[PDB]
Amino acid sequence: AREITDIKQFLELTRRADVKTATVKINKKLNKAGKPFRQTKFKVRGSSSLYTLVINDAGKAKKLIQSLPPTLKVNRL
Amino acid sequence: RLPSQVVWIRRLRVLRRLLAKYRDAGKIDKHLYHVLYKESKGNAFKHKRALVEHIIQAKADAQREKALNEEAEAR
Amino acid sequence: KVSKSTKKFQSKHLKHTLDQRRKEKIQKKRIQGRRGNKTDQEKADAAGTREQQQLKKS
Amino acid sequence: AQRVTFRRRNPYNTRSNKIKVVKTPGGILRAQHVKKLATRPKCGDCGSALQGISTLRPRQYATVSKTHKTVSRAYGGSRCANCVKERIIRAFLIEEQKIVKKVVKEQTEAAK
RNA sequence: GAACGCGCGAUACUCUUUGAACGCACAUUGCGCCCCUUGGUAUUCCAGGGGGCAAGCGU
RNA sequence: AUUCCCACUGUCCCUAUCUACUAUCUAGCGAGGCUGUCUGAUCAGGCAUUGCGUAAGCAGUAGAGUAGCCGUUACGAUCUGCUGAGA
RNA sequence: AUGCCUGAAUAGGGUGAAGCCAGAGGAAACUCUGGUGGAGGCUCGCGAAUUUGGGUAUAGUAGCAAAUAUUCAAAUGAGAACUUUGAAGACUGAAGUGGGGAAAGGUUCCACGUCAACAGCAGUUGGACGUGGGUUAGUCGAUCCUAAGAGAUGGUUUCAAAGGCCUGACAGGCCACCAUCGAAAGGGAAUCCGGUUAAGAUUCCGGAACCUGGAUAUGGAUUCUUCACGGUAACGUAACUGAAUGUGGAGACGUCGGCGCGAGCCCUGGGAGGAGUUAUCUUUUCUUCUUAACAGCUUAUCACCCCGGAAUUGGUUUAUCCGGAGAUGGGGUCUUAUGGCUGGAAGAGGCCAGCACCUUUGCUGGCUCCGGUGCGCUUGUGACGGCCCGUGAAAAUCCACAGGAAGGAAUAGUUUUCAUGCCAGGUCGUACUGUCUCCAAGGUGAACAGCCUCUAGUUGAUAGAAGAUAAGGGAAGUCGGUCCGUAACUUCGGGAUAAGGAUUGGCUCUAAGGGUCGGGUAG
Ligand SMILES: [Zn+2]
Repeated sequence: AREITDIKQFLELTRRADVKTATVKINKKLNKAGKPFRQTKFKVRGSSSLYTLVINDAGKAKKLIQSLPPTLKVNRL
Repeated sequence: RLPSQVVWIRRLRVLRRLLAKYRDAGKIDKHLYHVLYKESKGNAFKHKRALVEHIIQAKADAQREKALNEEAEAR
Repeated sequence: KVSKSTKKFQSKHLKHTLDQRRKEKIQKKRIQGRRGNKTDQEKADAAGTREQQQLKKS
Repeated sequence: AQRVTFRRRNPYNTRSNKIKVVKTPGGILRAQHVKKLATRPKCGDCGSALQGISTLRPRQYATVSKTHKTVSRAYGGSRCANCVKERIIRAFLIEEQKIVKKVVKEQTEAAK
């Protein structure tokens, strides 16, 4: 499995011809400041690997979710 | 309980570490450090207090030997 | 705490090791008093050099 | 306090099969066979480990680039730096001595 | 002669694996090479089938 | 290896008792105390091939000592009384 | 008797050899004292002996087949001391009565039905009988390679015509050397976790990933048009052509000792759950709080490089070794073994609580967190030191280096050890048991030992009934008889500066000791 920090790379991954499904996973976890927050993992598998994008920002995750292709199947959790 | 080798190793390591710390701090010069290193390798000092006391007594005796000779001759 | 190697050796090899040690001790004790058991260096020392041998022959 | 054993056919304590113990995500202790460690490549003149060259198994070298198994200097990947320097100096001095010997010979049969 | 199968051999109440036994090995159903042909995207790949492999300082 | 001295002993005078095991028949077949350790601790018990006479509990202002102040919390072995008791 | 090849093992306790360090005696040599160090024909539990697997040479009588402990209730069944469930008692006690393997066995594995025979009583039980079910691999082995040795060809490469390759609008040229067999413990490309059956698992299912071979496409580089740069250097890189020929590395290699580091186990604190005990005391005893292969970033002792030039000799290990053949010191390069963070991954696994049903009867909600410790056991690893000795088996396999053959440009030049993308992986073993072998908790012991228990296994073995002590003498016999009372001490760091309950202020000289600003009366 691979991790990617690039949002547009993830979007390019989800835009290819051989894309099956994308998984959106939510984790309720605390940061070093002690205040808990919501972390979102976007997972899509390419040719031979599973690429994961981890976002600790809620607004960015919402924008990325709204920017996903409308013909792409998305697994919630 | 603790065998002889382990106690000796800990004692020698702490003695060498203290000697290096003193030499770096400027309290002990190169030559006194070398002499004290050789002495501590030879079981001359049994703990840190003995090393410190030997250092200070050596400093006092170095201060005093120069006048020792005339001090004894006058009497 | 006993080590694994000690347990294995004591379970496997202790008896024959002790027996061989006993046999070696017995043989050494038996041949200690016998006459005719010397090392090669001792035999050479008793033989002497060549010049010592012409000295002895004379 | 959970006891583990070999996971393969070999039941003997041979150098080929060696076991480590790891705790799996299932919460249990399990055995894992460890491969033989790799050996650093050695210089062909003095036998010291080559600097800047990756340490891999013999067949793992075919799957990496040339920059991971070579040095940009001459004989890089075969001989270390000091050996190459010695080779250069020795070759130059040998050639110079050859020149000197040839000049001396030309002088010595120039008499007749 | 033997092994495995349904007197017989996958056409089994044509002739499997062998055996003097023959491509090489063999206490293994292990390893090859050559020619034709067929199929799966196919000039390269993969597989199936058929048939084989015990010159001269002379005149 | 042998001989004398002291001490001990069922070797003996001189045997006796207990435990375990064995032997026999039947159905079938068939030639109070102590050491170590464990029940969380007391109490009460188990094991270690018998392992080798004052109960439990409570009280005292008496009590080695642990723990509060410069007359005084608390814990407390041991001792005393209920107790020739308890079994 | 002597061997050879490839593996396993060569342990523990005690003692304390060279060498080294600090002292005292002596003009040296040396000799004592303390420490260190960890060696051996050292000890402890002509001759004999000298661990081990695979391969390979020269009368219903004797009696009960002997492995201890059984008891109560219920179920099945014609029939129960022996079958099953529950309760009690007891045992193995990690060097097991526990879980696996090689060889060997061959269905003994699982289910259903049965007791004619067998399991030396019985039996409703079975390693029995009858009928069925069961063993799934690109990644684990064999298959490949060679070892001692065996063995074709004409005894093991020998007076053998013993074979492949290259060049060129049939001739020429290059090279030497022998088949094959021999290891499921040697060498070797690559897979992990979770779940799943009556019986199958690194093989099946889900997820995740690697290895080898092949054809190809795209991006990038190959910067004027033609095989790229940087740093004094060690060396760094997204690439960055390389024939014959000649070399180098990995594979690939004795044994032992202490020291350092990582991981698993053990020990342990807080907290979040569940369980036990509670006449009295006990913030108490037990158990859950886990993170795989693989992948990205980062992280090194050693070694090496540059500056520099050292005696008033310094550095330095537990172990006295190193330096003008370049130390101390200052600054750098490298191997990624191994830690850390992250993806895999919480969605898994675990511990709880609640709500549904004469039924596959599964739904929902929480917590799965933060630390400490070591003469501890297991294992891997690094730099050393000691001793033996052929510089310590071979081969398959992969990589690199010298060398300079050849090739490369105007409507897609050459290369593709950089990146991404496509396809495939056959045959045999796999159920079960098991002379050689693997794993291995805690407490007491406070002297290997023995004793007790946790996890896990047992209750198997025909059943019922009925050595110790001793008064007196003392060989007269027989051949012989660790725990209560003292005192001094005592561990790690940081500190400099004469102390550390007092009234703190503390020497001379010698680089710096936060910045800045500010001086009168009169003409
Ligand atoms: Zn070199």
